[PDB]
Amino acid sequence: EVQLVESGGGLVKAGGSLILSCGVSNFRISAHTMNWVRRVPGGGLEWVASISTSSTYRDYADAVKGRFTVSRDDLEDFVYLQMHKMRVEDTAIYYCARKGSDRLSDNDPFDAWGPGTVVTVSPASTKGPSVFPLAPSSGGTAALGCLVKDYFPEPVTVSWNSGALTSGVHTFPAVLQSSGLYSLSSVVTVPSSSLGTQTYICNVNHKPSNTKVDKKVEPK
Amino acid sequence: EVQLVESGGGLVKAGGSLILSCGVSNFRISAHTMNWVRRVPGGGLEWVASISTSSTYRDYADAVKGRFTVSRDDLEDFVYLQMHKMRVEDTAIYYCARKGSDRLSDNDPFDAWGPGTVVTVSPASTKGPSVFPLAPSSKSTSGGTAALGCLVKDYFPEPVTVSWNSGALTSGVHTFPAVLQSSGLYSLSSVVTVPSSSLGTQTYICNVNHKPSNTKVDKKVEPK
Amino acid sequence: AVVMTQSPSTLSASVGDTITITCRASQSIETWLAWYQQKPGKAPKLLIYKASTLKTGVPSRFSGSGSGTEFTLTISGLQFDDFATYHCQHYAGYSATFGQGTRVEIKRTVAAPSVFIFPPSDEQLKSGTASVVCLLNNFYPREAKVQWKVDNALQSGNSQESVTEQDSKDSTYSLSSTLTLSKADYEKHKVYACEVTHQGLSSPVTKSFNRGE
Amino acid sequence: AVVMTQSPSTLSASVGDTITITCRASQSIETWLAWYQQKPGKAPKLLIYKASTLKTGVPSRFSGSGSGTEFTLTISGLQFDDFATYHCQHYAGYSATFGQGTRVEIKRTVAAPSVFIFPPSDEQLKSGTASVVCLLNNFYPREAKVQWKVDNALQSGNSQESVTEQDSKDSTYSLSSTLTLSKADYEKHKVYACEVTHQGLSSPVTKSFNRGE
Ligand SMILES: O=C(O)[C@@]1(O)C[C@@H](O)[C@@H](O[C@H]2O[C@H](CO[C@H]3O[C@H](CO)[C@@H](O)[C@H](O)[C@@H]3O)[C@@H](O)[C@H](O[C@H]3O[C@H](CO)[C@@H](O)[C@H](O)[C@@H]3O[C@H]3O[C@H](CO)[C@@H](O)[C@H](O)[C@@H]3O[C@H]3O[C@H](CO)[C@@H](O)[C@H](O)[C@@H]3O)[C@@H]2O)[C@@H]([C@H](O)CO)O1
Ligand SMILES: O=C(O)[C@@]1(O)C[C@@H](O)[C@@H](O[C@H]2O[C@H](CO[C@H]3O[C@H](CO)[C@@H](O)[C@H](O)[C@@H]3O)[C@@H](O)[C@H](O[C@H]3O[C@H](CO)[C@@H](O)[C@H](O)[C@@H]3O[C@H]3O[C@H](CO)[C@@H](O)[C@H](O)[C@@H]3O[C@H]3O[C@H](CO)[C@@H](O)[C@H](O)[C@@H]3O)[C@@H]2O)[C@@H]([C@H](O)CO)O1
Repeated sequence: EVQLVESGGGLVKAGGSLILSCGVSNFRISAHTMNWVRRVPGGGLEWVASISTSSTYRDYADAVKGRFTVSRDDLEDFVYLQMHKMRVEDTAIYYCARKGSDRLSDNDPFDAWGPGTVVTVSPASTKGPSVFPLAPSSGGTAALGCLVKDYFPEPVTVSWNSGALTSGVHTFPAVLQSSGLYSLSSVVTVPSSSLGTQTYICNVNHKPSNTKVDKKVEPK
Repeated sequence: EVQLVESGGGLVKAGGSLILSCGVSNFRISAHTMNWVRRVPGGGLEWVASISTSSTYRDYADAVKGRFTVSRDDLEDFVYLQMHKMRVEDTAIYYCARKGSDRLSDNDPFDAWGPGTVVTVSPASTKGPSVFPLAPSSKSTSGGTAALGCLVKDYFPEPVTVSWNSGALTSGVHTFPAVLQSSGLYSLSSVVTVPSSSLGTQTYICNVNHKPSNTKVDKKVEPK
Repeated sequence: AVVMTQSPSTLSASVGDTITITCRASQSIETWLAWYQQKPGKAPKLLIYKASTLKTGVPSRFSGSGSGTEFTLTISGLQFDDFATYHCQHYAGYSATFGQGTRVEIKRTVAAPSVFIFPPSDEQLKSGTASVVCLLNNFYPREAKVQWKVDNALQSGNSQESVTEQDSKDSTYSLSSTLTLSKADYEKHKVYACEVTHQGLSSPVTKSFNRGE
Repeated sequence: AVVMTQSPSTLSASVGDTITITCRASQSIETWLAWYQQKPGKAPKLLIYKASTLKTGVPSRFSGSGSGTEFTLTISGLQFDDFATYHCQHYAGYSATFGQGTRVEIKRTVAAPSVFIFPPSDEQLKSGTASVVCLLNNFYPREAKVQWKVDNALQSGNSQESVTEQDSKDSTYSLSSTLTLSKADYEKHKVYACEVTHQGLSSPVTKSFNRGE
């Protein structure tokens, strides 16, 4: 009868954050010290955190101190685990577990566990953009630009010709692709009669990954 | 200066779950009713949930009743929002917001807000695999045996089943545990060792079933 | 269960103008009404509560009035810093409801977009992906629609777009739409078109190209 | 902050055997010790607590003993369902420590893997990605080392492995390693190799191919 179930597992990039929750059935958490435990890919279990009745004591594994917070919600029977500054070695299956026995004592084993929720921390905490030309080709007025694609996290900055070119420039809000990476475009309108004479170069900077990219946009 | 900061936003699959937290600086949440509000793509704000002092009352927008839960932690000053059975129209920026004023009353406006965290629910709950042959060649042939297989890549979620020649070929088959890529999609391989003498005479086809997307693919794996 | 209706949805005006935003409640809420200002990508900011009380730090050009079911936010002498979205809000002890929001923008004459379409660069194609971009440049007002057609079949679920904030100099907007396909699908088809609908046009505009050319 | 050391890490046995897993604590923990069984993909199960108390429902073939610093879990008459991982645990009021776990597996003779390599398919390559697959077939024991080398340069951070569970028929394991590169990266190199080290192999086996054949 007594059950627990964890929610919130997912894929996160190094340095990112993820919050897990745990619900129960057929008992109240109020009288129980609640625990988080994880099974790392090697196969061993690691105790992660504990929160006592009334939240009087919250205790953490050294490996997660300063980065994880456990909370409890007695009125609705939930326990939470916040994970920040996450690292590759946080990759594991996370279980919610209660200390319990037919009669509660000052020190009981983990008698009930949830099925677990999978947490994965991918190693790269950033990724620099790929830049592609948007090549020109309405007369008199031409439009060209750069497509800044597949980067993370925000922001990028875009200048044109190291900044000498500011008029007619539009740098668009980035969009978040289904891939979880960002993409944006920067475009400029110029005299249809400067393409091939005037050089056009978009200057992309992605501070988070110390990446700088200059790209010549030519006709065709 | 009072501050609030949300954590936990990201990309979620329809049907999925996501939990947000909210932490504060330069005040204690205990005397304050705390709220969650979201700005939808159309630009309007939507009240999502509220939790009173002492957690005496929790209230929810009808659109989320039954799927969201709000919780508070007065001792360390956090507020939580659990989001389950997520829908595309849950897509929005989520803000944590304090109900308050210079001196509290039974009914104050939202006087301090977090910067917001972006939550995006994709319409696709599922994605079907690409299947590529692991063709037998001189590099996977030795003596009396040849190995061949299929690489089943970029699907979501687990599981997929793999059969060879519709179940006729079972001896020697190994279908490996799927692995999760940094892209958030799974991939796995299924391989089988067969007599080298049979390539060119026996046809070999991997039957891939991704039930979650109700997708089936039959892939003929041939030399070279 | 109190529905808050804000009007208008967009209010175009000029610096120096006095403007009025109305908020209506489906039933009496006495003076339990607040107004917030929000700029793109920033948190809402409380301006007025109890219908007419200004928060500390809110300039005196902002005022609010009303009770029961009809409320008004007034801005006397619009400044540049004031162009933003305004949200009214009924607040109760343990719940709240918001109006749809009102975007206050700079008024100018209608302007049709200039439209451009860009095929994928050969480089990107080589890496397996094909992003086609459609640009709608310097149009007004902000509402515009983009429909992608591939060999004349309307697309859906495979495009995203973003719109710039109102231009500082000519008060126009621009929009960028990206249609994304695998290299495989892209090569299955010949005609890629972006069709743009906007009040500045007498009818929808199409820009297209044939793959390969 | 107690260190718990199980022994052995892998325990190879046959059905009907009587086997003993040891758990040592780096300092005395009286009898505050529990044993858990866990099967792949499933939740840990409490078997024994306070060093020797059997949880109701647990078959009498499971038996726990010990105190202070040394503890044993004994299974008398090992049955097929007992093949699993076992974890000892020091439990205190507000924290716990686990051992590294002991996986109990079916005993068999050492068996070298057969190694096969698969270049990326032309179809995938065209789509912009190169997966190179190294297959280690039917080996024992489970411990194997696989290293990728691209033009003699050892690779790190760009491969993933998957190991099968013990084979129902020959008690062997099989393993797959996938090296993933962008088409562009993949095309910058010539020789791709996987080097396999294993206790049953006299020396390492290296399988290789040249990109382009
Ligand atoms: O409020 C009171 O009733 C009381 O006045 C009772 C007093 O006795 C006293 O409680 C303190 O001392 C108690 C007894 O201490 C002595 O006898 C104990 C044997 O009964 C012995 O172990 C101990 O060393 C000593 O010799 C303790 O039991 C009290 O500890 C409980 O309460 C505090 C909160 O004040 C908790 O922090 C403790 O973890 C513990 O609560 C847990 O155990 C009790 C049962 O013993 C449960 O009822 C309770 O729900 C909780 O159980 C959960 O947590 C434990 C530990 O993780 C798990 O093993 C369980 O499975 C549950 O998950 C306290 O020290 C006074 C105090 O002075 C202040 O009130 O309180
Ligand atoms: O000593 C006590 O605590 C006391 O004895 C005080 C008693 O008055 C009584 O409290 C109840 O009655 C109070 C007065 O109610 C009457 O007058 C009010 C006008 O001032 C009127 O609105 C009301 O309808 C009635 O006519 C109420 O103020 C009390 O309500 C407060 O306390 C209860 C808990 O008992 C909370 O659940 C309420 O939400 C409210 O607390 C909130 O407001 C007060 C300020 O008045 C804050 O101090 C408190 O931190 C909290 O503030 C936060 O939440 C509100 C609402 O979301 C926001 O608007 C704020 O910005 C904050 O976010 C109560 O009904 C008795 C009780 O009967 C039992 O003790 O308590």
